[PDB]
Amino acid sequence: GXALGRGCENHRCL
Amino acid sequence: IIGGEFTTIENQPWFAAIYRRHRGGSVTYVCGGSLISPCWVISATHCFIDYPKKEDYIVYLGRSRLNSNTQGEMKFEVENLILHKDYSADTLAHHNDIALLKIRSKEGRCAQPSRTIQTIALPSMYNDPQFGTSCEITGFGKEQSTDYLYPEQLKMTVVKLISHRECQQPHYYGSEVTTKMLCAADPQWKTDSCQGDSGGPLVCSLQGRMTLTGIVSWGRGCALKDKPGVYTRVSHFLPWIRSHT
Ligand SMILES: [Cl-]
Repeated sequence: GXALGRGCENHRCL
Repeated sequence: IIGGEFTTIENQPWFAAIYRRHRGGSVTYVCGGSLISPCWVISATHCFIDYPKKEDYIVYLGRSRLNSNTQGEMKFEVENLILHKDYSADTLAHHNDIALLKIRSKEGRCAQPSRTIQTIALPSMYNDPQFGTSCEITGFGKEQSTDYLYPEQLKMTVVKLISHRECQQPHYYGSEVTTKMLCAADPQWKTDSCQGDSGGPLVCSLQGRMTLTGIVSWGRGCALKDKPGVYTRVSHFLPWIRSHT
């Protein structure tokens, strides 16, 4: 995931 | 929500809480949403694009707390998950960041209005509030940068709409913000939406009617000086909303 802000909720980042 | 106020769902009864079920049966919060008709919640495409499987999602209405039940709350599955076909994401900016969830109870029913569950009005074509207008945002998102858990109680705050002129200034967002987006922030940069608030409502009092003017979309950090929250300009997407519902 991404904890970088609005726009990153519920994302896949391996 | 950074700063602002703890609230209760009766104050924000169009607010939809969207979660995702994981393999093993754990449930995590994804994003907010807004009830625009009994069968339809509107939110942001970015909240679902990486996991576009409607069966994964749970939608609550009438819910004030993140992990506890609220009296009168109603639980829904997603019958149809509609993401915007021209969605894309740049380094900061998200484009066509808008999505529709058709909701259904296990019995096949849509939302039933109550004291804690109500629809929010859509805006009319080309009609947004003047810049400087105070509007409200609601969500279960982070209260501070350092949070690794979301707040247990729903929050709201009030922010001011910022002109496209101002938001496009070099120290703001430059050309990364477009006319299909609305900026809003606190003049003192002390309150703002933050991660987890995405997909939630920006509501403005427009001709005495509470109106879904924006949908929480993006921004650099949270409550960062010269970095407004950026919102999908709902008024630009009325044809898309109309056609897909
Ligand atoms: Cl337009």
